[PDB]
Amino acid sequence: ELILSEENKTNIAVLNLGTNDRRNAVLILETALHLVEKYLGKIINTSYLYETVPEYIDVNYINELMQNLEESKYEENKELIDKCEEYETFLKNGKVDNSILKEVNVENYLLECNNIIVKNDEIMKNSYFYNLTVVVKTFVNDPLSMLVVIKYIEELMKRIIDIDILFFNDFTIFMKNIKLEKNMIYKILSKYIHLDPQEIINNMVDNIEFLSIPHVYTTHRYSILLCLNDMIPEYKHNVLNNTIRCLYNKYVSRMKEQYNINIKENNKRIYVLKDRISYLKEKTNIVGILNVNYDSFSDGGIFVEPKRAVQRMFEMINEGASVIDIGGESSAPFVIPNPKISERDLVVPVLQLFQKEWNDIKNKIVKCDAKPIISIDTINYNVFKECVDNDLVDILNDISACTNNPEIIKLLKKKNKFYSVVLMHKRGNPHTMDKLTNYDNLVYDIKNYLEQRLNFLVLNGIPRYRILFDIGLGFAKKHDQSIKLLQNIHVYDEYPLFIGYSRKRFIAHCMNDQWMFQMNYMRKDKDQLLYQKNICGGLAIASYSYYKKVDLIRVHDVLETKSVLDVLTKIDQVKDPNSSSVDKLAAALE
Amino acid sequence: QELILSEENKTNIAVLNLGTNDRRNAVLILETALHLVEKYLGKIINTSYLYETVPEYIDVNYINELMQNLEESKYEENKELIDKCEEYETFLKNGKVDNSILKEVNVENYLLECNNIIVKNDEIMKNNSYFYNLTVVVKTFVNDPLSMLVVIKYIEELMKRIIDIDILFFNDFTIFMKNIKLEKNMIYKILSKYIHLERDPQEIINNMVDNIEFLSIPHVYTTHRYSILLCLNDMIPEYKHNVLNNTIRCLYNKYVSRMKEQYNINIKENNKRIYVLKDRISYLKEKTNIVGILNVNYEPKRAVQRMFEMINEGASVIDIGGESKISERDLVVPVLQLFQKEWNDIKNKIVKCDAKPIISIDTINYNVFKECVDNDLVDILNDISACTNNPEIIKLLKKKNKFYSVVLMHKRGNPHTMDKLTNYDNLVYDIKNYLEQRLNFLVLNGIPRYRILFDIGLGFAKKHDQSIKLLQNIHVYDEYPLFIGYSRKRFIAHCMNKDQLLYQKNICGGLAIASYSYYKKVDLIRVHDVLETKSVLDVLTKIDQVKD
Ligand SMILES: Nc1ncnc2c1ncn2[C@@H]1O[C@H](COP(=O)(O)OP(=O)(O)OP(=O)(O)O)[C@@H](O)[C@H]1O
Ligand SMILES: Nc1ncnc2c1ncn2[C@@H]1O[C@H](COP(=O)(O)O)[C@@H](O)[C@H]1O
Ligand SMILES: [Ca+2]
Ligand SMILES: [Mg+2]
Ligand SMILES: [Mg+2]
Repeated sequence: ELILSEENKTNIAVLNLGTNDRRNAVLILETALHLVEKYLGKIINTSYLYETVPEYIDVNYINELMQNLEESKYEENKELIDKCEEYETFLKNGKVDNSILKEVNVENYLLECNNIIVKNDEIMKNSYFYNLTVVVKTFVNDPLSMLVVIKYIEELMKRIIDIDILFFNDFTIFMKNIKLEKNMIYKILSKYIHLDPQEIINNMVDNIEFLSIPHVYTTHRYSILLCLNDMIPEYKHNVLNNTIRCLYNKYVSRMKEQYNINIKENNKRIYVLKDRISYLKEKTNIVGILNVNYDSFSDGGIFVEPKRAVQRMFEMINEGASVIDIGGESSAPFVIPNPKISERDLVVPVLQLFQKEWNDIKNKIVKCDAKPIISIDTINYNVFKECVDNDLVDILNDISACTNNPEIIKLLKKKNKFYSVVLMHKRGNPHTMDKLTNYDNLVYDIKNYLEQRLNFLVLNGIPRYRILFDIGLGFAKKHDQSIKLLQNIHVYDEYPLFIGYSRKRFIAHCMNDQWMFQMNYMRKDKDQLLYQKNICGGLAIASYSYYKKVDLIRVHDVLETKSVLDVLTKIDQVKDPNSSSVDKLAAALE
Repeated sequence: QELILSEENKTNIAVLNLGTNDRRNAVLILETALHLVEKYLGKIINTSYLYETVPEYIDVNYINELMQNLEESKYEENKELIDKCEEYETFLKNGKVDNSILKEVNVENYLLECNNIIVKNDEIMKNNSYFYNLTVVVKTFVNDPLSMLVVIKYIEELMKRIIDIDILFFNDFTIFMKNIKLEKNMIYKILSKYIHLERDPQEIINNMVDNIEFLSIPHVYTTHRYSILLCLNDMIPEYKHNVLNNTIRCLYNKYVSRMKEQYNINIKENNKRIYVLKDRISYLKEKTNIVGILNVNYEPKRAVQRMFEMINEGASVIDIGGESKISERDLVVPVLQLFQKEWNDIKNKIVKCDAKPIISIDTINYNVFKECVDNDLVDILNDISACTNNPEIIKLLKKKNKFYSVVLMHKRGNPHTMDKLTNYDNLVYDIKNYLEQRLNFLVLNGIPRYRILFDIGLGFAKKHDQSIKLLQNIHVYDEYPLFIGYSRKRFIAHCMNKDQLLYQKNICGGLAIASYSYYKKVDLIRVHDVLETKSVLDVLTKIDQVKD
C-alpha cells in the first residue's frame, strides 16, 4: 500500500499513556515514553502525570528488557531545538498533506463514536488510574502503522500499559472492521524496526479491531481533557465544538452545576522527584542544604573534609530532610588566589563517600525507604555528567534555569532513566545582582520567564511533571521584592514549587529592633541574637510556606523546620471533617 | 417632696449608655463614669464590651484630682459577691414591678414624640470623628428616671464633650415628658436625697437647669443608633420592651443585614470591639501580643534582669508566678518591688511611659494579690482557677478609681489529680461554656466585660489530642479576648515523629503554634522564648503588609 511508501515524512501525533499500578506508575510510564521516543519519533510535549478516578467518585521484567531492545531503523536526534514548524502548523491548524487512510466526514465520525460510547456503557453494567499525554513528532506514515507499533510496544511490556492515539494531524478517521495478516504486520514493523517474536504478532491480530482519529473518548473522559489542557489548550479539531481549554472548563463547571461534584478534587496532579509519585500541593518537603565551601573554608581551614560533609548529610536525614541539595563553587582558600580547588573536587568526592557510606550502614533490606533524594546545585555540564554517570545524584538544581549551558538538559534523559530539574530565576552573579532590580512587573515577569524555560525543556522531551519552579528569593531582588514574591506565591498554584529563603538578608529586613545557629567562628553576643532572629524569621516562612502548600523548601536548619512542620501538620489532622458543626449543634441543643 | 422625694427606698433596674470622644483617655473617662455610677446610682450588674464607633453616615489630670474630693453618697456600698439578682431577673422577663411615679405614655404617643425628636434633629444635623461607647446595667436605689437623670447630670458636670451618660431603660416604663422646667432648689433637693452635699456645689446646680429639657424612656435613639444596639446585644440580647418590634438581638441582627442589603457595607468593619489590658484601648483580634513568662524559683536581682531582657526582646506583658520551702509571697513580691524601683530609676527617658510592660501575676492566692494591688505592683490577675478557688479575689479587681483585668483559665483538679480528670462529653463547647459561665459571674459582680480574658488552659486536665483539638477549634473564641499558653508543654512533643535536642524541638514546635496563633488572631500568647516568638510574628506581619 501507500502505507509502505518509503518517502520520509514528518507527522504530528498526540498520545495517551495509562497504567493502574500505583507503586510503579513512574517506571511503567517512563519506560513507555522511552519506547515511544525510540520507535516512533521525538517527544515534543508532555502533560503532568495524573491520578484519576472514573468521573462519578513484574518489575524485573522491565530492567532486563532494556538490554534486549531491538534497534530502530531511524536514528534518534538528541540535538536541542527552539521551535518545531510541524507542531506550529498542527496547532494553527494549517495545510498538511492528505491522509493516506480514508477519512470520514464530521457527522459520520460523531455517530460512530457515540455508538462505541453507548455500547461500552451497556457492557460495564455486565480502581485508580495513572494518566499522561505526549506529543510525538513522528516519522511513521499513518495512524494505523503507529497503532501497530504502539501494539508491539505494549506487548514488549506485557492492563499494565495502555497507549492510545488521540490525534494524528487534522485527520478524521473511523475504520470499522480490521482484518490484519500476520505478514502485513511484519512488513509494517520491519519498516521501522530492525527485527517467541511471533506469538507477539499473533496477539496483535485480535487486538486491532478498529481505529478512531480522534480517539473515541477524547472529549468524553475528563482525564484526557485534563492532560490535553496542559499541552494544547488552544487547539481546535474540526470534530470538536470548541478549543481543548474551553471544553475542559465546561466539563469542570457543568460537573459543579449539575451534580455538585468538584471534579478537580478527585483528580490529582503529580510531580516526580526521583522514582515515586508526589501529589502536587499535598506536602511541604524539606530540602537540606549542604554547601561544601561553607562546610570547609568558612572557619578558616584550607582543606576539604568529605567525612565531615557526609556526617552533616546523615545528621540531616535523621533530622527529617527528604532531599539533600549539595553544592560547591571554585574557590581560592588562601589570601592570594594562587592555588584553588575546583567544583568537581568539592562535590564529587563528598557524593562518592555518601554513596559508599549509605551502602554500608544499610545492612537490612528495610532501610532504603529512608533514602534521601539527592539534588546538585550546579550549572556545570561536566560536574553533572560525572554525577549522573556514577549514579550519584537524582535532581539537577540549575540556578541559571539551564541558560548557562542548555546542553545540561541532554543529561536529564538517559534511555529508561529520567532526571528531575529545578529552574531558578536570577540576573547576574552574586557581585552584580543587587543592582539588577528593575522589573516591569516583578511577579509576572519571573513567572513568564520560568514558564518559558519549562516550554523549552518540554519541547526537548523533558517530562513536564519533572520540572520544578524556583523564584530565587534574594537573587536580583530588593528585600521588599523578595517579600512581594512570597505575598504572591499563589501565582504558582498549578506548578511544583521549590523555594529558598533560608538565612537570606530579606528575613532580617522584616525585623524592627525598636541557640539555633551552630557557630563556625566566634561572632559577638549582638551578632548571635541576629542569627537567632534570622533562623526564627525563617521558621515563620516555613509556616507561611506550609499554608501556601509550597512543595519544597530549602533550609539550613532541618530539625527546627521539621519541628514546625510536624506541629502544623498535627493541627490540620482532623478525624471527622464536619464534627465542628456537629459538636456546635449538640451544644446549641444542650 | 410630692412622692418624688418619697422616703421609701426601692430597687429599680436601669440601663445606661456611656459615651466619649477622646481615644487617648476613653478608658479613664468611661471608668471614672463607671465608678461614679457605682458610687452614686447603685450596683453595676452588667456591662457591654467597649466599642469604637463611626457615626451612621460614612489635659486629664483634672479627673485624678476630682477623685480625691468626692462628696460621700448617702447610700451604701456592698462588695460581697452575689450569685443572682432577682430584680434583674424580673427586668429581663419582664415581670411585674411597682407603678411608675412618673406619668407614662402609650406606645402610639411615644412613637410619635420620638419620630418628632428624630426629624427635628435630622434637620439641625443637615443644616450643619470617633465615638467610644459602653453600656451598663445598674441595680439602682434611685426612685425614678428623672431623679436618675438629675444625678447623671451632676456626674457629667463633676467630670467637666468629655462624657455623655444616657438612660436607655428604667424598668418596663414608657415615658415622654415634653417640657421640663426644674427649680434650682428642687435640683439641690434631689441631689441631697442621694449625695451628702458640701466641691463648689452652687454653680454646677446653675448649669443643670439648662440641661434637662425633656425625658424619654426608652431613650429616643435606643433602636436607631447601631452603637447602642451593638452594646445592648452584649448584655441583654433577649430583652423585649413594650415599645420595640422585637428583641435586642433581633433588632441588632436586622440592623446588621439591612446595612448589607441596602448599602453593601459590613457595619462591623468600622465599629470595633475593644478589650483593655491596663489603661489603653486594644482592638479585639487586631494584634497577637507576646506575654513573657517569668517563673520564680530558688534571686530578685537576676529575675528583674530577665524582665528587662524580655521587655527589650519585645514582650508587651510579663506574667510572673512563684506558684506552679519559701512562700509564694516571698518569691514574687520582692521581685515585683525591685522591678518597680528599677523601672522608676530609669526616668532618664521621660517619654518612656508607654514603653512599660503590662504586668500579670499568675496566682490563686488572695493574700499575694492583695499585697500586689495595695502596693501598685501589678496590672492583671492571671487566675488559673478562673477565680473559683477563692472568689473573694474578685473583690480585689476594683479599687475606687481603678479596675484591674483578669485572665480566667479552664482547668480541673490540682497538678497531681489533673491528668486523670480528662473526660468531657463535648470538649470544645464544655470549656467554652465553662468560661462563659465564669465571665457571667464576674460581670454580675461588676467587673467590666471588656477586662475579662479567656484561657482554654492547654495541658491542664487535657490529654494531648484534647489540647490539639482545642487548638484546631480555636475559632470558637472569635468573639472573645483570648490568652493561651502552649509554651514548652508536653503536647508539643506529641506532634513529632542530646537532651538540648528535645528542648530545641519544643521551642520550634512552639514557634509553629505562634504562627497558627497569629493567623487565628489570638490576642495574647504566653511564651518562655520572647525573642524567637517576636521574630516569627514580625516576619508574618511583614508578609501580610501590602503598602501602596
Ligand atoms: N433617657 C434620657 N437620658 C438622657 N437624657 C435624656 C433622656 N431623655 C431625654 N433626655 C434629654 O436629652 C437632652 C440632650 O442631652 P445631651 O445632649 O446632654 O445628651 P444626649 O443627646 O441624650 O446623648 P446622645 O447624643 O448619646 O443621645 C437633654 O435635655 C436631656 O434631658
Ligand atoms: N485512536 C485509537 N487509539 C488506540 N486504540 C484504538 C483507537 N481507535 C480504535 N482503537 C481500538 O480500540 C480497541 C480497544 O483498545 P483497548 O481498550 O486498549 O483494548 C482496540 O481494538 C483498538 O484497535
Ligand atoms: Ca454601689
Ligand atoms: Mg485503549
Ligand atoms: Mg446624652
